[PDB]
Amino acid sequence: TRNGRDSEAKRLGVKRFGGESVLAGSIIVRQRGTKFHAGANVGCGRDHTLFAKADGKVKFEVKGPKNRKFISIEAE
Amino acid sequence: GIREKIKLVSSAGTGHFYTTTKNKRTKPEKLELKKFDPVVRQHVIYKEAKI
Amino acid sequence: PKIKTVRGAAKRFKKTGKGGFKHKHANLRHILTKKATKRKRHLRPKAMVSKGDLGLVIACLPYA
Amino acid sequence: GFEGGQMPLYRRLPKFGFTSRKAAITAEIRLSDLAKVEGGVVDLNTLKAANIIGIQIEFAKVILAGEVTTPVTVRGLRVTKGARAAIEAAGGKIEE
RNA sequence: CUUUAAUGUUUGAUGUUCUAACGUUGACCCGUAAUCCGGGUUGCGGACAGUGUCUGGUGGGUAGUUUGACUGGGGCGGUCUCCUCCUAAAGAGUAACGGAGGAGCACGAAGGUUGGCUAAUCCUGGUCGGACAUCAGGAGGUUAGUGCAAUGGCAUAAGCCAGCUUGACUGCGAGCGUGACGGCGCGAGCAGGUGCGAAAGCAGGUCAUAGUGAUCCGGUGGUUCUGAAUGGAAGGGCCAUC
RNA sequence: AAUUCCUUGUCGGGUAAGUUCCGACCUGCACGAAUGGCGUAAUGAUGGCCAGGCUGUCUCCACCCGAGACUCAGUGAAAUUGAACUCGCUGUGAAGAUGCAGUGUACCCGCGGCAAGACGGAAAGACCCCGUGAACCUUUACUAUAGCUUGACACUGAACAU
RNA sequence: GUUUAUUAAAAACACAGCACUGUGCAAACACGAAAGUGGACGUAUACGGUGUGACGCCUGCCCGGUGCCGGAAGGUUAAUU
RNA sequence: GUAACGGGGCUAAACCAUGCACCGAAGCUGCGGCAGCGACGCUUAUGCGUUGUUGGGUAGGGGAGCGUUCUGUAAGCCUG
RNA sequence: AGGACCGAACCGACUAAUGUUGAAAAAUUAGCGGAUGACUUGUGGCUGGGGGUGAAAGGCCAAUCAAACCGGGAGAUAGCU
RNA sequence: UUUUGUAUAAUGGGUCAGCGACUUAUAUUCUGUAGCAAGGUUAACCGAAUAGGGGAGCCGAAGGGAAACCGAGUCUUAACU
Ligand SMILES: [Mg+2]
Ligand SMILES: [Mg+2]
Ligand SMILES: [Mg+2]
Ligand SMILES: [Mg+2]
Ligand SMILES: [Mg+2]
Ligand SMILES: [Mg+2]
Ligand SMILES: [Mg+2]
Ligand SMILES: [Mg+2]
Ligand SMILES: [Mg+2]
Ligand SMILES: [Mg+2]
Ligand SMILES: [Mg+2]
Ligand SMILES: [Mg+2]
Ligand SMILES: [Mg+2]
Ligand SMILES: [Mg+2]
Ligand SMILES: [Mg+2]
Ligand SMILES: [Mg+2]
Ligand SMILES: [Mg+2]
Ligand SMILES: [Mg+2]
Ligand SMILES: [Mg+2]
Ligand SMILES: [Mg+2]
Ligand SMILES: [Mg+2]
Ligand SMILES: [Mg+2]
Ligand SMILES: [Mg+2]
Ligand SMILES: [Mg+2]
Ligand SMILES: [Mg+2]
Ligand SMILES: [Mg+2]
Ligand SMILES: [Mg+2]
Ligand SMILES: [Mg+2]
Ligand SMILES: [Mg+2]
Ligand SMILES: [Mg+2]
Ligand SMILES: [Mg+2]
Ligand SMILES: [Mg+2]
Ligand SMILES: [Mg+2]
Ligand SMILES: [Mg+2]
Ligand SMILES: [Mg+2]
Ligand SMILES: [Mg+2]
Ligand SMILES: [Mg+2]
Ligand SMILES: [Mg+2]
Ligand SMILES: [Mg+2]
Ligand SMILES: [Mg+2]
Ligand SMILES: [Mg+2]
Ligand SMILES: [Mg+2]
Ligand SMILES: [Mg+2]
Ligand SMILES: [Mg+2]
Repeated sequence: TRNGRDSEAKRLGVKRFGGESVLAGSIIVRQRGTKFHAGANVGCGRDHTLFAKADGKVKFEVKGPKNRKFISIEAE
Repeated sequence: GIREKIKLVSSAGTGHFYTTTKNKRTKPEKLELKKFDPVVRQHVIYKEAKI
Repeated sequence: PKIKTVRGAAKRFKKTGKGGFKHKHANLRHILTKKATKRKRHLRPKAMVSKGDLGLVIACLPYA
Repeated sequence: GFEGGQMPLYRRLPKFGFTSRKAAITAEIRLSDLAKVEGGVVDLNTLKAANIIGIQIEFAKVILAGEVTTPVTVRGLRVTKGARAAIEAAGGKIEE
């Protein structure tokens, strides 16, 4: 039947890019699935939000046999 | 919808109660679960009652 | 004549030490079973009135 | 308080608390107010006479606010932990 | 007393009658050379009728009003909140009566944990048995599955099974995201108590993102609060919840 | 059809030629019996149609008699008006130009005439939409209410039965 | 016959006639918080309301809905107690 | 009403290519002047002197003034 | 005899032209309908504003009536110009 | 004047002269300025009447908590890293 509907934009995406200094707890990426996976010092929330578990620099990296994206936190 | 609100009351004597829903048709038996009672500060058995 | 206070406003806001206003959170009156314990727990303590809303509150409470 | 029609902030938010009738007849005394009474004795009638507290005040507390230089006798007034130390240090006395 | 009849009394119910309240828009007398009124007589009615206060029904006769917005004018039709994808110009956000769909629930397990397991589809063979049921092998490699729309995820599975279970914990919360605001979301860690595991550990519901309703008023339970002379109490507050 | 959309229905009549009229048919979009049906003599400043007479209604206007218009004398208004040294054309431009551009034309000023234009004058569009405007009107909109109606108590008593 | 005095004179209104219906007289109905009055110094061959509209020939079927009239057994039901 | 180069006219006064001249604005420069904001000074009572820079503007905000009537200064001052 | 016929007065108002800063805030001229009747008219009386009166047109109620005029609430309110 | 935009053929004005629209009161906050300063200021009224008297009050030097209450802290919670 008729169209006309759409939902509110969920403001997902990368909140802190590579090199950015973050304090423990800071959301690095809001995503729907695990487009990025949690690496060293990075936690994964119930809505697959990746967050900092320790103060430091955001590091993006491709690891493993499945060539997956990982967000980690390097000490600064 | 076809699911009703029910209260789980503390057996510890304290007025404390948890609140949940129940499908009264499919599951007619009274719901029993061990839950934390913040008045006695211990895990006691809780039993279903009407909301 | 004396300015009259917005009596309903004076029943919801209270002036704090540094000039601000404290208020109770919305969404904790009824329909509480579906609401998560976490959500309800954060809604219990009083809160401060935001920057955008102080002008409105101050206009309603000239004797605050 | 009008916002164009949107439920105003003084309506979106819930009401809270109640007014204590006791608080209206309860006052607070600064240590700076003890020296201001004529007599070296601080009681409800003395402060009232010294215009420190109102006629209708039935209860008073001495708080650690300001300084106490002279020895004074506080009678029938509640005193805070800090104000007790302050009154006593200046050679004062605290009685019920 | 077992039970039954009948004379006295109390308040009811029902009927019949009475006169004295009350009605008379029958006749007469007087005030009075007056079709008003008043007093009187008489007849007819009569505790009815009627009126006051209260009460249910009826009541456009009268009255006050309401009777939405968006919109390639308006009206008709459609739409109004929420979720998913595209439009959207490789951060976020981004419009139209643009293109497509879905929600207003479900689940005490479909939740937690420990241990295990791995689809779709095609080819070959096989009682009934067929294009397709169940069985065996091979190819295949997640195209399956996910309670439901879409998109992103998912093998260390988030998919499927079992044992034990109640973390679908209570108090909090460094730090963040997202909002004009009200709000909404994510969160390691701390305290108390708990389940599972030998242990490291994991658990503050469900792969994630819809499944919703501010305030007021009122209800129920609890409560070191308040309690208009005082002690109580009513009512109010606070916590939980409808 | 005072009713029929399709529709100038079809057929007949009348006319040289008739979307109207008269007669008929029935396929009545959507007649119909006191919301009256179908007739009906008479009546009608009532609607439709035809004919004789009659004519300047018309072909197509002519002439003539009077009242204005025109000239002189006396009196003496009006609406309107930002300011005017107030032309045509094509184009431009709040998109329909005396006023802009280009070009053309035109010696200065009246009087009688005409109405193509000055989006001419008059009236803060009556259509249309809008305003959480107004009014009056309707009803099984909402809320009240007069009136009507019901019971209870009061004014309101007695006796006797069952 | 009447009508939109001032853009509508008509097919509109009225009309005699017909029907329905109310009304027993202190009538129904109407003006009046009332008193008083109209109806009527009339009395059902009268008076009010509604419709139809001389006259001729006539006026069929339907009571489900809405409105009205009648019914009292049961169900529900106010003040009051 | 020419009316589809603005016109005249043009065989370049059109088009393409290379080059040098010039014209051209309230832009830039020159000369003179005023003000806002800085800064620094011959040297501060808060002005002046230097000097860099700025100086289109509706709604709107800010700053500084003019003039009018009336009161005091004023039985003063001006004026037959 | 007759809401009978023709037709002046009288009552009306069907058509046309003129007039439309009029002679006139509804007329003039030529024609038109009624003209013993539900006729026409003088004087006086009565009915009053959600009220009257209406052979019904929302007509009329002192030159604009789907609610008269005057004064008051009153500087109603005007998210409009 | 209104507009995205007006020489506009959109509004308004025939012309001149005089008049014609952000006021006043009481609250309240902020800026400037003046007085006094952990204080500041009085209201009615009295009056010797712009003086002086009057400190009733109001604001400020204390907050936190719904409140009891505690107090440079307090609330939250059994307790807070
Ligand atoms: Mg509550
Ligand atoms: Mg005092
Ligand atoms: Mg009675
Ligand atoms: Mg009643
Ligand atoms: Mg009704
Ligand atoms: Mg009405
Ligand atoms: Mg009103
Ligand atoms: Mg609309
Ligand atoms: Mg993007
Ligand atoms: Mg982009
Ligand atoms: Mg699952
Ligand atoms: Mg495992
Ligand atoms: Mg096979
Ligand atoms: Mg163990
Ligand atoms: Mg008492
Ligand atoms: Mg008491
Ligand atoms: Mg015919
Ligand atoms: Mg002349
Ligand atoms: Mg012009
Ligand atoms: Mg015009
Ligand atoms: Mg207009
Ligand atoms: Mg006639
Ligand atoms: Mg007329
Ligand atoms: Mg006429
Ligand atoms: Mg009729
Ligand atoms: Mg019939
Ligand atoms: Mg009945
Ligand atoms: Mg040429
Ligand atoms: Mg060249
Ligand atoms: Mg320049
Ligand atoms: Mg410039
Ligand atoms: Mg006659
Ligand atoms: Mg005539
Ligand atoms: Mg005749
Ligand atoms: Mg005649
Ligand atoms: Mg008269
Ligand atoms: Mg009409
Ligand atoms: Mg008023
Ligand atoms: Mg006005
Ligand atoms: Mg426009
Ligand atoms: Mg221009
Ligand atoms: Mg103009
Ligand atoms: Mg004008
Ligand atoms: Mg002037």
